[PDB]
Amino acid sequence: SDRVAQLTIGNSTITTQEAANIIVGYGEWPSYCSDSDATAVDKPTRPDVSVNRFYTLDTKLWEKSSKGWYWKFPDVLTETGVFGQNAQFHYLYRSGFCIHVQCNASKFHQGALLVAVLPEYVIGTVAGGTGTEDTHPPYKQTQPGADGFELQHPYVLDAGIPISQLTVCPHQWINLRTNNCATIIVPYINALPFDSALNHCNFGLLVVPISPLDYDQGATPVIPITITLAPMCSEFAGLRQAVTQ
Amino acid sequence: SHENSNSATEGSTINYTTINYYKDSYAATAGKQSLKQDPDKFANPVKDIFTEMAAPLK
Amino acid sequence: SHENSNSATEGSTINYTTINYYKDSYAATAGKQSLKQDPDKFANPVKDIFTEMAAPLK
Amino acid sequence: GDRVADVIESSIGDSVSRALTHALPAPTGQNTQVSSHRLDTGKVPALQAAEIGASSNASDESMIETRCVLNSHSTAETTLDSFFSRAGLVGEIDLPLKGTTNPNGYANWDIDITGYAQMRRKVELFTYMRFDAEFTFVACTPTGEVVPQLLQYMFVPPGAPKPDSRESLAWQTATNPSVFVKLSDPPAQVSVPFMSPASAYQWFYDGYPTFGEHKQEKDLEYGACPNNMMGTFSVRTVGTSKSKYPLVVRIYMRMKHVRAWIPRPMRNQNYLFKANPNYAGNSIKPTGASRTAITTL
Amino acid sequence: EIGASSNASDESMIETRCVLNSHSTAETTLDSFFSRAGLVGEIDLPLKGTTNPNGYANWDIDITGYAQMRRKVELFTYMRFDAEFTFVACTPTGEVVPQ
Amino acid sequence: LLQYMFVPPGAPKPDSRESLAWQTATNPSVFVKLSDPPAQVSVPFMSPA
Amino acid sequence: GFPTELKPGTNQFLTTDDGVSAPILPNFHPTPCIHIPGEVRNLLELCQVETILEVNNVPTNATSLMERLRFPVSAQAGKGELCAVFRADPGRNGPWQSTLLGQLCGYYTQWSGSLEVTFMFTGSFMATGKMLIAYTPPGGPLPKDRATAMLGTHVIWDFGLQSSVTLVIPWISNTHYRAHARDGVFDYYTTGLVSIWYQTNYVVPIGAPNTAYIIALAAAQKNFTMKLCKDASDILQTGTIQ
Amino acid sequence: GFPTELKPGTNQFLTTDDGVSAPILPNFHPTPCIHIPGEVRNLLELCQVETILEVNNVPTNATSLMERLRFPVSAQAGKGELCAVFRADPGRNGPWQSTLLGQLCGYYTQWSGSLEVTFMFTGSFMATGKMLIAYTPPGGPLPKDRATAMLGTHVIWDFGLQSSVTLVIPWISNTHYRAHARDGVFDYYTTGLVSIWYQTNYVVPIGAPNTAYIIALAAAQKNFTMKLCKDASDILQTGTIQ
Amino acid sequence: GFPTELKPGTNQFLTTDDGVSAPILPNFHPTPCIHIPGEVRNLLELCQV
Amino acid sequence: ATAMLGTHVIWDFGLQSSVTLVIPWISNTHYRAHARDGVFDYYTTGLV
Ligand SMILES: Cc1cccc(-c2ccc(OCCCCCN3CCN(c4ccncc4)C3=O)cc2)c1
Ligand SMILES: Cc1cccc(-c2ccc(OCCCCCN3CCN(c4ccncc4)C3=O)cc2)c1
Ligand code: NA
Ligand code: NA
Ligand code: NA
Ligand code: NA
Ligand code: NA
Ligand code: NA
Repeated sequence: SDRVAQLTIGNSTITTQEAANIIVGYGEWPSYCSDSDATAVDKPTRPDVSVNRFYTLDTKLWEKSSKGWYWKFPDVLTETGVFGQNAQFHYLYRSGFCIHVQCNASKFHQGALLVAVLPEYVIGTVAGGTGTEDTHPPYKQTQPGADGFELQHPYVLDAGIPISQLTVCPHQWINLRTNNCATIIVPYINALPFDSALNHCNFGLLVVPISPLDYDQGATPVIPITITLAPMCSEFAGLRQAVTQ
Repeated sequence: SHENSNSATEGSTINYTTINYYKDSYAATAGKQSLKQDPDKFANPVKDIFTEMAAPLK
Repeated sequence: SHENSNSATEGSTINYTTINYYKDSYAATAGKQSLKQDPDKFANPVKDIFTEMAAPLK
Repeated sequence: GDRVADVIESSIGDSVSRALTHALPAPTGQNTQVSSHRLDTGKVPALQAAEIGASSNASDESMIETRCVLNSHSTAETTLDSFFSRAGLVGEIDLPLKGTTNPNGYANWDIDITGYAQMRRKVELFTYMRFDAEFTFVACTPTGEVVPQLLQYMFVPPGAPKPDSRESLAWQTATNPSVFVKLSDPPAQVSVPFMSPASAYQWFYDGYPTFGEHKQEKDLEYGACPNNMMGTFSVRTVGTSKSKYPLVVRIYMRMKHVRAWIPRPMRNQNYLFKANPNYAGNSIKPTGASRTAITTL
Repeated sequence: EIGASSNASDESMIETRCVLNSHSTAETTLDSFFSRAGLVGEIDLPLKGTTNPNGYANWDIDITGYAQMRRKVELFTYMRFDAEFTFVACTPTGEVVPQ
Repeated sequence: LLQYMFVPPGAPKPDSRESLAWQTATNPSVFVKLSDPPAQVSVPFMSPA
Repeated sequence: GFPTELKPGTNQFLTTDDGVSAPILPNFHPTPCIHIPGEVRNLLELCQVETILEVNNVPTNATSLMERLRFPVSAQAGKGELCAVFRADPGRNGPWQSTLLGQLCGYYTQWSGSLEVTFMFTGSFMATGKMLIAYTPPGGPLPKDRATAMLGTHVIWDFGLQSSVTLVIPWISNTHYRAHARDGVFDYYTTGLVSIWYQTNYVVPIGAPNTAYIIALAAAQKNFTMKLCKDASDILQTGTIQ
Repeated sequence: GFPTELKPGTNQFLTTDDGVSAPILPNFHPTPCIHIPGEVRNLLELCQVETILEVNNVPTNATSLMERLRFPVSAQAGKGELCAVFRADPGRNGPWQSTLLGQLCGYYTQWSGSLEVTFMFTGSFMATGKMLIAYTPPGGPLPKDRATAMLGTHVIWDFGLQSSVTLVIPWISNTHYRAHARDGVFDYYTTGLVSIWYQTNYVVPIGAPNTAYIIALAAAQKNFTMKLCKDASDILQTGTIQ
Repeated sequence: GFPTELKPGTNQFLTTDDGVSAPILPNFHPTPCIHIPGEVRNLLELCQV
Repeated sequence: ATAMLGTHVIWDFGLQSSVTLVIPWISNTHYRAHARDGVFDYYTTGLV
């Protein structure tokens, strides 16, 4: 009655029989931009059902030695479906998201994934090891697209900050003995009313195993983690030709 | 006073009590802020709230 | 205060709100001016005004 | 006009962001209420489900037998203004005589406060911040001596000409704001408004400032947001001839009327560069002290 | 040809949304633009010199010897105003002396 | 020119004239010249008792 | 006397401090102010007045400077050929520097608002034609062809009794204000591009010039405002002015 | 002029003085403030959010740092064996330094309030067990055995559908506030010890891991407050930051 | 600014001057004061013992 | 990834042994005749 759940938006429906409730980041639901907060004058386009639906973009395999991964929003979707097209044809974009991370196993497996959302997740580099070289992460690392990217040093989140404090951000845990999924709703977060979906990633989705996956020889060893997400209250403005970056 | 409203906190849910001698409000002192707090925004951002007495997973 | 009216803006269509400690008003601060504007004086100084919807040369 | 039902009943356009929580007044710590033994079934405060993502709701009263305590301890010192409105060093500018850096009697400093760890770590606790500020300029010789020297500080906003010398025409300062003051005088001090084109400054910007290909040579721009670049701070000794004394200008910032959004984990590795969160890969240290075993102090 | 600027607005050229513009027009008032002290005169009193080696000097009050200020006021043909004058003195090195 | 800094228990005590602690981002400090009048400040009752 | 205590700032001279200073001439009364036409109260009044935009900012020899004030159109081969292009950034180096709007813009760090450019055809009465004028919001590269430009905000101009047409460059930004854009990270504040194409063709009968010129006049819309007063990028003096 | 007299303090610069200073930009109006989610008003809001407590703060090589985030439990010999221990002092070097509470704590000289640590079991669904978690107020030395620990404040945790349990470390002090405790006379402000013991045993059937981990999350209760603002003990910079 | 004129006494430090000085810890609130026996209000109370 | 772009359901095994996929009526015509290879594929319903 808090374990069972159904999420329906657009022409897509998700079900789960082992949930752990739903998190609504910073305590507020996504909303369209008000006439007082707005600044751009053109009438926006709000595609509704064709873009605010569930997209299942990627699957990773959880292994006894996995370090963890991250994805950037809206980067992950910029090249998928009608959402992607709208994000490419328009300069300005804004939306919220419903993120549903899936991972099931058996009552004999164990492990815990921390699923969190970190706004303005700026990536850093190891600075040449000694810290004397002022290196910078390449485009493929800051905006990894749908395949996401694996954390090199999860302890400091590849950005010099403790993962132990990541719980100060909207999050849920996927503790196999308890639940098989995480659901996080996120409102638009920025210091501007709209922004480029291409040049700016509003937040990052982190999936990091804090308690290692484990099981005995003979139990299914392939434990996938799948990422499904749905834009919410999408708005676009500043129309012109399509641009990929 | 009859000054400009150019303070970084103009229109905040927490009102301030400050001092100033110039026509621009941002020159004013920091003053006293209002003591409101909303811990739940971060500590309990759940949709369907769960009681203390009951077991969290019903 | 009961001072002299020797300010360069004495009798202006835009009233000011200023501070002063001397008997001569021109010593006063610049203060705040009134926010009135008359763009048409320069941008549209035409005798017989022409609408937006209509064609300017009837 | 509208007619088909799905349109009439749609929520497309709702600008009222529904909020699940509201702030309540809390001037003092919460009190403790008397409690007694409870030997109940069904009732279980101690048990939780951290997976949900929420912190424990269990209180003292439900875990042990408590007395009544009237807590009048104040929560005033933990407000944003209380924590941040304390002047701290954010910039140091040298004006030596015989030198390698600024041996010309003037200097330009890009207004960025991330070159000092104490202040930086504090503000980086939040993602977005909006505030006014009070800046204080402390000048003296390298020994801390005070000398009869007149200086000019000029704020050069983006787009305004940066002086290229002690005699530059830009020092006419007909529109930029400048401060003329002597080292013998007390520190110069002024109030600065919130100047970003954005509704808030942001210590972290996960993106690029422009469109196009983001090749190796342009990666220096990842994380650069113009909205945080307020301009240049220019200083010069006021004369057409070189000053007789070597000078140092320390810049202190005291934020006021502060608002912050989105708390983040706090920096735990030494800072290396102003522009990024790069850390020394070969010296990743634990966040704190360590011990030999988990069963010993 | 009429001599007037276009009356066409955003609303009539494209489909616009509603925007509540609270951006202030305060900083573009005459006083806001001009009430900023700027250099308008420099006077030398050297010891051994060609100009004023006698310990005194006369300066005709004309502010047109400095480009920044001059260009600003020359935007208008007629101007009426009061003014605040500040005199900053020091040696050529910027040193302060008991004089 | 001198700098006086109040270092409460638990705050880093400067170990030199150039210590980073002098950034005084949170501790209260007073910068003043010997030429100026004596520095003066008010201190509250600070004990945990 | 009364107990006071000097705070920092004491003795400093802030050029923008709006203070009170002693009057040198007590009881002096200024000459009364008669009525003078054309009083301006706010610089924004001037920004709404159209001035000539030097779209054709290529000629540089003194004898050809006047040519910058107008660009041409002439009979083509009907392939939707490109006529001219320019950035819409008003406070950026380029065409806009010839306009009063651009100059006044230089005294402010940030601006916000819609812009407008009115094009006046000065060809013969017998010349006709249709042009496509487009505005490409940020992110869109210089349109390679008319088909691409056509995807943005645009106007299709038809020559006739009404000599001019107005292209509105609507405010489409991510931020409430834009700082002056320039190559580098500040290109973040770029406004976009304006391109002019031949929709049909410049047609003319026997006996009329095969080439005519267009004059562009630009100004700001009524939602335009500026803030954060600064010194202009130019200082029009080399040595001392004598 | 008006008779005044300068008092001591004159000309001094107190970094925490809340005074009034002249505005550099007269009539400047800041960009309006739109709505942004997650506004925090008081640091105490953050102290109530649980973050991971590094009870297992022993591994130090980079490749094992993530192991500090969780400690283990496994089948024993049923002798009420000890599982782990740690001081409850939140502003002291040790496990608490990994928590946001501990870090924010470092910016204040004194604190007061009850604390809470929630333990989450991450073993398999088929694993069961009962643990005894105790809090030993000041004066009580590290409990030599479970029987001794049991005499203090404690909780007996039973594994089940509810993965976690909460140990409340109630405020039990002689003073209204505690300063940061450390070896020496300041141990006077120590909060106490927390020890974890096996009440029963970690039992598991055939086919399930004999070792599972527990993750500890700690935060403050609603009666928690801090005072006397100070600089944190760490300064995260070696040389100049370039 | 406002016309003032410094009088003698300016800058002096009188040890018994009961003046106002800037607070070093803004918004700091002292530990509450519990009841303690034997509070003395005036030295004359002691002279009668 | 391609299938995911259409109408779908994500089924999770549990106490509830079954799940229901609704194949909503999405046609151009009010009625469909029986579809078969050829011009009558015009009335095809789609793929699952
Ligand atoms: C009359 C005068 C003379 C000399 C200096 C000034 C002056 C100096 C600085 C002023 O700007 C203060 C800006 C404070 C915030 C700076 N920020 C905002 C965001 N930020 C940042 C840094 C690095 N990454 C991201 C953001 C910053 O470093 C205002 C006036 C004024
Ligand atoms: C007690 C004291 C000591 C020393 C100086 C002064 C003082 C100096 C100048 C004063 O005059 C200020 C005049 C400001 C406007 C000057 N104008 C007005 C018109 N104008 C101008 C220049 C070139 N072409 C046309 C007009 C100028 O240069 C008043 C008092 C007063
Ligand atoms: Na005066
Ligand atoms: Na004065
Ligand atoms: Na007198
Ligand atoms: Na001041
Ligand atoms: Na006296
Ligand atoms: Na004082």
